[PDB]
Amino acid sequence: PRKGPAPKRPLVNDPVYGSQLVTQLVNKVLLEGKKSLAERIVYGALEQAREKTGTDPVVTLKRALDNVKPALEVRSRRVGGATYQVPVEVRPDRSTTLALRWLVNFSRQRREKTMVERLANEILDASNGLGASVKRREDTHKMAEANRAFAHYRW
Amino acid sequence: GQVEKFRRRYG
Amino acid sequence: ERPHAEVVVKGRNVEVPDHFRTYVSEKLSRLERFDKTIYLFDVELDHERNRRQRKNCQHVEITARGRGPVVRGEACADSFYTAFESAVQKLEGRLRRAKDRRK
Amino acid sequence: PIQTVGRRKEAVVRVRLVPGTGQFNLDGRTLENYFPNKVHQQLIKAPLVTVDRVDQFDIYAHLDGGGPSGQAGALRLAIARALILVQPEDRPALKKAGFLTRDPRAIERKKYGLKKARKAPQYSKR
Amino acid sequence: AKKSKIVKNEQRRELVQRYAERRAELKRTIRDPASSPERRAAAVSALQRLPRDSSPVRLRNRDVVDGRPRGHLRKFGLSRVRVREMAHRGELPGVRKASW
Amino acid sequence: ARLVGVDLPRDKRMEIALTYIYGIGRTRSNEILAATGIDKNMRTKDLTDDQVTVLRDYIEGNLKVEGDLRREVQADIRRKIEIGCYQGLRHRRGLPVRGQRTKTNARTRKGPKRTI
Amino acid sequence: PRSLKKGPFVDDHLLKKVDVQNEKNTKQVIKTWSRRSTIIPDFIGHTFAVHDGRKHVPVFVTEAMVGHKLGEFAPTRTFKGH
Amino acid sequence: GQKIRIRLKAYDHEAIDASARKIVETVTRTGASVVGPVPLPTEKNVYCVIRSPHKYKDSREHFEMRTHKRLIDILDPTPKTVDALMRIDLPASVDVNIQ
RNA sequence: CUCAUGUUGCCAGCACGUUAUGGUGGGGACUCGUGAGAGACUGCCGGGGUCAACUCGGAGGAAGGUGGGGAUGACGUCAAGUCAUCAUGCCCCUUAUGUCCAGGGCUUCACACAUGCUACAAUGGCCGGUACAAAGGGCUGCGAUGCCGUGAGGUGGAGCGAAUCCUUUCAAAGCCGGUCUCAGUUCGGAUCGGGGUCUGCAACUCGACCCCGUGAAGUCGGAGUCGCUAGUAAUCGCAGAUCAGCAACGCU
Repeated sequence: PRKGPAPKRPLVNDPVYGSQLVTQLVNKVLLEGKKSLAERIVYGALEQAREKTGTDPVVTLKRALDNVKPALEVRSRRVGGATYQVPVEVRPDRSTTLALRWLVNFSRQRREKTMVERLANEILDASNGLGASVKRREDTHKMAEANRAFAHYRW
Repeated sequence: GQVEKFRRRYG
Repeated sequence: ERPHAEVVVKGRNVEVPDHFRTYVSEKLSRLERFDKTIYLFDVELDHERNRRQRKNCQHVEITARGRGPVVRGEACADSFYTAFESAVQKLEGRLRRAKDRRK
Repeated sequence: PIQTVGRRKEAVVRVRLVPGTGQFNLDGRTLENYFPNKVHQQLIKAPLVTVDRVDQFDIYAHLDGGGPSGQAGALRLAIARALILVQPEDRPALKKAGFLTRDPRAIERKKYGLKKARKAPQYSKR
Repeated sequence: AKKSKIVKNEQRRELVQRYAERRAELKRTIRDPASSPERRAAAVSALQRLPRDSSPVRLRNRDVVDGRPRGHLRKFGLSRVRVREMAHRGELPGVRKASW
Repeated sequence: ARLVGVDLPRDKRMEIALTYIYGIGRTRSNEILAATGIDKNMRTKDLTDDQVTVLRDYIEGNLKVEGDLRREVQADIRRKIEIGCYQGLRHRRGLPVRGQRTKTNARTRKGPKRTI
Repeated sequence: PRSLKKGPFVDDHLLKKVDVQNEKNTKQVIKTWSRRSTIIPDFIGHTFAVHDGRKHVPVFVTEAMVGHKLGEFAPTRTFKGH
Repeated sequence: GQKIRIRLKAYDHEAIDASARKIVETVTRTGASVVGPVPLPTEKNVYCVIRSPHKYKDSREHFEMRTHKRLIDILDPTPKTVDALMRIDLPASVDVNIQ
């Protein structure tokens, strides 16, 4: 985009729930075009959470998202013989997106015998403040603290 | 080895 | 990585005495000396065999892998020795320059 | 009578929009025996959602061409067009929603020099 | 390519028209059923007594003038190169560069 | 359980269980159970010795075993390797036999990629 | 392979040669160019010489060598290692 | 009634159109019943090549030898009209299937 | 999007067979196929701008600002490649570097490199049931109806020079149902021993397919590196030609 960016795609609302982060979620967990498989996995997992908690899973989902969603991240740069990492603030769009990416990719390497269970337990764990997603987010904040020194670059 | 029967199957 | 220089000796159609092989492997060790980043050395020894030639009998193409940037040295002469040495010196220019710009 | 059409990547379907119930007919079956996919159901029903006319207009249509998604898109296009034919005044809140544009995202010709449309072979520099 | 092998392909086609018409085919009609004399035919052997050029397998569809023996097109009897040139000169029925 | 020499599994449906004998695949397994009249959706845990006897009877009546199979493999190979056949020469050299690649691939029969 | 219904490929030339040899009831060395002929057990005492693209190789026949083509026993490629 | 079915083939639509018009004019002369030029689809025979010799397979060139087609169902076969229609000479890019 | 348009294709309103079914008479109604043609042009509303180009927001419209994709390769370089597609200036052969033949090899293998395919599993493998696509090809060719063979296929030839018939009334991933429960396994399929099918005079070197048994290495991969901005990528399948038959996972 040396000439300029282009628009973002207009996410649909969910037929069942009333939230577009859920269609974002299925489209981030998708793999090899099996959109309906993503859909049924997600709906099964969220209803598993419903029977685990006695309430809507969406609230605990967004609470987990409040836990694992940063607003600050890293952005490197090569300067003067030693490449420097730098803190950069993160708009909420990419914040939510990268949070979900963390969520999926650290869900996959669990041992619930099945993706639906791995995912549901990870979401519950992050709502509670235990998931490896949360752990990595804390590592990110740790890095930003270690490298506050380079904010005067303002870049 | 059973070639007498090989060439009964083969004719 | 010291024998990891993947020697590739070759000639399409030339009388290739096997002491040319000694020459080539030695002249390529000579730059193993001062570049410890080396994977592949594809090399040729070609001959145009035209009549009433244009002063340039033999020909050579050389290419080498480094970590990312690949190197390329082409040469041309009457016989094996000027070809070897000239492509060697062109590679030496390349590699001095590459290890000057590496840092 | 009423007769109109929709098209989405080789998904043609003709539509008879009757004033009856919300009973749907898709070549001798319904919207849940054909299309067991709630997202497709949502795409098909959203014009009814828009004008608040669910269970006001029956349909008789023929499946032809395309797959499920193309069929659904052509269906809702044709239904929108039938609704414009019933009454124009809903139109300026439909193109507002873009339930009328014939989706011009069709397949690309597989080209030569490649493995398919754009994925080139692994370019070695060797 | 070579006038020799062009002539030979032509000659093999003529030998085919002689013998693969009937004398290299009626024996296949002998050899297909279950009621054959294959028990004692030796029609296999008489077929071996016929030449090797009986068969169309020993043919090779060469371009009708040039004889580029590979890259043949049966719609034209021609090779890719001449086909280019003459389609390209507009010397063929309803043939043109295309798009879609 | 015990059988013709394979210490059988426990939580394996019989179609899976029989296949751990050298002379059986799933085809023969299903065929045998069809001949025997016993279901395949069972466990070695709930298995009966009379049923084992029936199994043994059918297999040893209409099929060969570990020993016969391996002996016969050796028999074909010693045959074609001593009569001077091309296949046997390739068996000597530890090389593919069915007209396969030798230049690049065939490490399954040459061993791992020992560098040269 | 050469399926059952067709019957084997036992070519007429050496078929005729072996008809000669077994009508004389004596067996001699024979030279032939036909790798493509499969084997009958009629040949067990007979002796054949067969071509390797370069020369011939006289070879004696045996019981268990039937069902095969002679070129299986004529080595075509020399390879000695490196 | 009795029917006759003529299936025309050619490579140029200009010729198939002109010949269809002339033929239907001749049919119109003797009052014989016409159905007209009912359009069938087109054939698209395609034969890909390489442009150059000895290599450069990535470079190619396509060609397409179509064949336009028309059915003209003629009815009321007055054999005088048949004698009229059988013996018209036309452009040579057309071939006809009188059946 | 309009006009014309009716078979080999639609078949609503109609009627008639009613198990295989648009199956048949019947209507050009929607499709449709093929032809002609308007339509998009910063054309128009407004704001910026030498008031100029030009751009920023709007209306309608199906598309909005070189709608998208193709085709089309300025002069020229790289003494790029091609005297084996072809043609050609020179020199060489001519009793042979030519030429007719049978066999063999171009598939060799102690290794290296490059392009790809299926795998390393539960978004999965296995079994069963059910639905919708476009596209092309076919005569001394395509080939089902019935049956036998496990299945490759096997006699048989209807019907088609073909929107008719073979191309199942054109599929697979997918939907639903049952089992498997994280493993060197119901993963994975190599390699190998058997037994067979087909095309060919001919299947050893050196073919494809099927059944049986065999069941290996391989547990997401180093430095670094390739590709991709929209119906694109990633994945499932199909078709065609060159083809007697096949290495076709290749190519289009």
